[PDB]
Amino acid sequence: VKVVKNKAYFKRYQVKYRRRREGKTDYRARKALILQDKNKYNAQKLRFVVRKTNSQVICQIACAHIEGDKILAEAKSKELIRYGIPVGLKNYAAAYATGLLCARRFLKSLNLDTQFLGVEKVTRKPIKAFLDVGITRTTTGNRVFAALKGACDGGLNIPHGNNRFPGSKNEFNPEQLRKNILGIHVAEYMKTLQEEDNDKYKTHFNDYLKNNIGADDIEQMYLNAHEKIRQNPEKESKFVSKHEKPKKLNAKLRKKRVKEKLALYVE
Amino acid sequence: GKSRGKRSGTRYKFSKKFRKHGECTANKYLEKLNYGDYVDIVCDSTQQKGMPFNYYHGKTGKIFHITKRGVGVLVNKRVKHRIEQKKVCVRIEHVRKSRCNEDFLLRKIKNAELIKEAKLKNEHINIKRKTEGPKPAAMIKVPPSKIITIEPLPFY
Amino acid sequence: VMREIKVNKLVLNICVGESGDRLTRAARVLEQLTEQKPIFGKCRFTIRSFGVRRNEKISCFVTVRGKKALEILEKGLKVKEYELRRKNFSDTGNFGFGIQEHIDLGIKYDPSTGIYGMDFYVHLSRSGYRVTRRTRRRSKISKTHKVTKEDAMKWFQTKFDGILL
RNA sequence: UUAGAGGACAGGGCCUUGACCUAUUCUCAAACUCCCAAUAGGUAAAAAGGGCGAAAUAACUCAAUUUGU
RNA sequence: CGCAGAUGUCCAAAGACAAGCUCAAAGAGAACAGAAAUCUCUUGUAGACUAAAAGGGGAAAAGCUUGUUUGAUUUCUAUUU
RNA sequence: GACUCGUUCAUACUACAGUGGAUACACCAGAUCCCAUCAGAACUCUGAAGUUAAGCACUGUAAGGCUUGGCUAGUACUGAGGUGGGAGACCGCUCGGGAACACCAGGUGAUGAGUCAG
Ligand SMILES: [Mg+2]
Ligand SMILES: [Mg+2]
Ligand SMILES: [Mg+2]
Ligand SMILES: [Mg+2]
Ligand SMILES: [Mg+2]
Ligand SMILES: [Mg+2]
Repeated sequence: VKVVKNKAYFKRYQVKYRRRREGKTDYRARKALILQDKNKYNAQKLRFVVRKTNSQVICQIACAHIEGDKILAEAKSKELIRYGIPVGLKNYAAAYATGLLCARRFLKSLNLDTQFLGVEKVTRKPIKAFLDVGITRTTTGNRVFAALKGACDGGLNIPHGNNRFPGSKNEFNPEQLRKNILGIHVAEYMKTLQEEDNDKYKTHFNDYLKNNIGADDIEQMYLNAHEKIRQNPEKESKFVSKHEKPKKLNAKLRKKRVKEKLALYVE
Repeated sequence: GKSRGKRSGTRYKFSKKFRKHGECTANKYLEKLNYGDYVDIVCDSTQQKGMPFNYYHGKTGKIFHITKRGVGVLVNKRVKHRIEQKKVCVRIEHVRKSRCNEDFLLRKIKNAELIKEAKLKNEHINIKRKTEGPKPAAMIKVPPSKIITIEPLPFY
Repeated sequence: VMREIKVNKLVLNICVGESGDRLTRAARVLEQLTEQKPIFGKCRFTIRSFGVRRNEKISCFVTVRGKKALEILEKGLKVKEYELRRKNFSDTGNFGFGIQEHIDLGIKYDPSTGIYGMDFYVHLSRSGYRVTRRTRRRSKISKTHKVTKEDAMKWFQTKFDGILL
């Protein structure tokens, strides 16, 4: 069988961009998101970056300069422990709260928080930013649209539609979105898994019982966390490395390793 | 019959280079332009909207109009006994900020401080550039053991 | 340790070679066997000897996983009384075999439905196979992590206590 | 487009000639190209202008009666 | 009245937008099945496809499959060949 | 010790190997709910029992490729002059410019902004 990865194969090869090669950046979405009118100059068109890893969610504000974009605000999901929310930091509600934190922190850095009050407990012109969703696909109920709702509940203006919220394929129902914001769906899962297969309830929600969080007080902790986040959004006020990384050799050292290997083979 | 189309005779001009295909980078969309700037027109064949004409590939001009994604450029062209000003409208991918001007700008900036210092000490300053000229005399030390004699070579 | 070999899936395939009533009856047979809706395959070409045309339905197949797959495999292997040829194992780590009559699987005969054959194929693999199928940062599996032809035969013998010819 | 060499489905009953693969070897292209001259081309080299500050005018632009132009 | 060729057409989609996907080919393997039917798996810089000559362009697309549509709409300027 | 958004777009790729897991990145446990299929494989949602086997990070191959120098070589080619040579085909001199393949040697990255743990 004729080998296909010839020398001529490697000579003619053209490589993609590193971040496309790594499966991180789109580069068709990105350029359509950064480009502005060439005669509307000295305007930067900020974007709102939402990334959800495994066990955490992230929010950021970017600026897209020529030597590398600049971050103006940032909030991670694991910060919510300080605001009174123990484990459960991947939820729809967790994403909403993380989106609220980023907005509140961004407003205070500019000293505009007292002029842009946003909206109260869940139910000038504002600063604008466009949603950057990354690689995931955007179905109805995707968590990136909860972070958007949380950021808009702050002072920021993020343009959007209404058909991608939970239960809103063809009819917008605010009650379903509110229930998902407060974690009612998780509490109902806790309720229903208790009646039947009670041992699976004890295994599945092992850290909910351990941290003294029951199905009856899920909504209240989120309602309290929202108020605490609004009250104070300011960010809170050499490692050992027991293992060590091997280093590279040089040309002279490599020759002697060949000398030794050949000599050992000789006999 | 004769065939004079719009893209005729551009087989090699309008083709990508080796191992350099694909659309442009994202930083190309962050370039700054202003009225009166010098600019180079270089066609990028992977964007088929608003391409320049064959003749103008590689020329330099001045900006007279900026739009949402376009730039107007003033370019000279020889027609048979005179030079005519042409108004070329192209899209933003086929546009590059010209580098033909930079030595003059650096020269102005750098000569400013030399003038300011010379007048501050009340000296006499000359700032015009100097053409390469004849070389002065010097004494060159060479040991006799280092001069090697050569002669023409025989044929082989 | 967590590099043990499980079953990724199982695909049952019946190629009838014609469309119409017989293809639908084969689809019904597959549905009763699997409790799933099968789909159909279509010819990419037109061959005069076989009498088939492009875009024309020729066959029906279905894929199963989980607990359900291991018992359909059990039944099929039982019809073979746990003996397979050594040629049946590919060099990437999968295997398969065929059957002549669908009655011997325990499905009650029906005079209208008729008789049909099918194929079995397994696709063994370890865990961590997700990284080659996910969208975000898909990558390649290292060579040691793959399942070689001998690992496939050892797995078969140890699990089903079958013998190779 | 010439020729051998080394390897692991056709053949006359373990060897023709092959087929397939691997590294070589003689010779070529207006309508072939990894590379690439000499010559021939284009723009620039300061006063109706440039640099650095303050103020005033807009129905344009910006989250902005200061953001910019 | 040099050389090798093409034009007087065709398309309610083969026009617009979005999303998901990846193609030619080879190898190994699976009842009837064989050189070629349909199924998995490995490799795969485009060796496919893109209405019609030839050249240029194209891979989370400009190619394939779906979903919704009529920007193939009325009026005016600065201009290139 | 790690992560998010970028810039150079192979010194950054490819094939085999070796080593690593405080927090993090992953594989991973499930399908009531939003959502999705022939198929909870993929996509979407809810979790925290197990593991560095794989992804990922660093290093190693007289590794292929890529990249930088040296040589090839004042060689091949070429602008201006000639009442220069030669039947011609072609080739020197004067005033100037000057390659490519191959071969040999070194190398396999660097960096902007913002966070987490300690
Ligand atoms: Mg997109
Ligand atoms: Mg030659
Ligand atoms: Mg191409
Ligand atoms: Mg697309
Ligand atoms: Mg390991
Ligand atoms: Mg090497």
